[PDB]
Amino acid sequence: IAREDVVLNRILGEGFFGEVYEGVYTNHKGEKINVAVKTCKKDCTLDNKEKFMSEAVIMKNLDHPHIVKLIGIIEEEPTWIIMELYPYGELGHYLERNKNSLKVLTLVLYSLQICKAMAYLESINCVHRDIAVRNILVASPECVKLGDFGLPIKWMSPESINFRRFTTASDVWMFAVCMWEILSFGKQPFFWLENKDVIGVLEKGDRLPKPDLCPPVLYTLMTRCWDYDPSDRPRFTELVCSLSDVYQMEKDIAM
Repeated sequence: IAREDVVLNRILGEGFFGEVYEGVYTNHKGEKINVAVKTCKKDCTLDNKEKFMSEAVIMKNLDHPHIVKLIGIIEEEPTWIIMELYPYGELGHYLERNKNSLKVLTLVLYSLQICKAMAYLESINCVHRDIAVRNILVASPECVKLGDFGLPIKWMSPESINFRRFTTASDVWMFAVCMWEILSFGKQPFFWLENKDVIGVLEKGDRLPKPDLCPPVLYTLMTRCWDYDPSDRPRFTELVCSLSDVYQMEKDIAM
C-alpha cells in the first residue's frame, strides 16, 4: 500500500495512540474500500511507537472472520494503520437502534461469533482485555467482529480489578459481561453503581441479573463464567460448544 492509494475524508475519532481518520483505499484491481486510518501522535515515546506497531502486526496476522480486518500498514512516517471500516458501526449503538427488530436468535448468534474469535485467541494464549459491545463492529446484520486489544472496571474479573492480573480466564469473565450487554440490548454493566462499588458487590457474591430476553440456559452459562475462582471458569472451546447448542435450539424455536 502506497500512501497515494488512500484518501482521508474526515475525523473518525481519537484512539489511544493518536487520531483516527475516515478514508477510502483504492486497491490494485481499482476497487474502493472504506477504511479507518489510525495514526500515532508525533509526541509519543519510542515504547509507545513500538507498541502501536506491534499491536498492528497482531491485527495484520489474525485473519479471523469475527475479528476486525487490517488492510495494510504504512510504516513510513507519518505511520498509518489502515483498518477496514464497517458500515453499521459499534454493536452497542446498533443494538440500541434495532432493539424493536432484533430477536433472541440473532443475539445468541453474535455471542457465538465473538466466542469463536476468543477461542482462536485462547489457542495462541493471547489475552484481549476489551470484549465489550463498544469494541465490537457490525459488518453485516448477521456478522460481528471483535475490535482491537485493550479501566473498564464494570467489565473486569475480580483478579483483574484487585491485581491487574489478566489471563484467558479473566477474558472468559469479560466475555460473559459482553454477552450480558448483548442480551440487554447494549446496557452498561452495573449501570447503577460507581466503579468503586463494583468489587465490593462482586466480593459479596452478587452478579448481573438475568436480562429479560436472555434464555435461562444462557444465564446459567454466564453464571459459570462469573465464578470467583478463575480455575472453575469454562474455557472458550467449551463455550463455543454450549453456545452452538443454544443457537441451534433458538433457531428451531424461531422457525
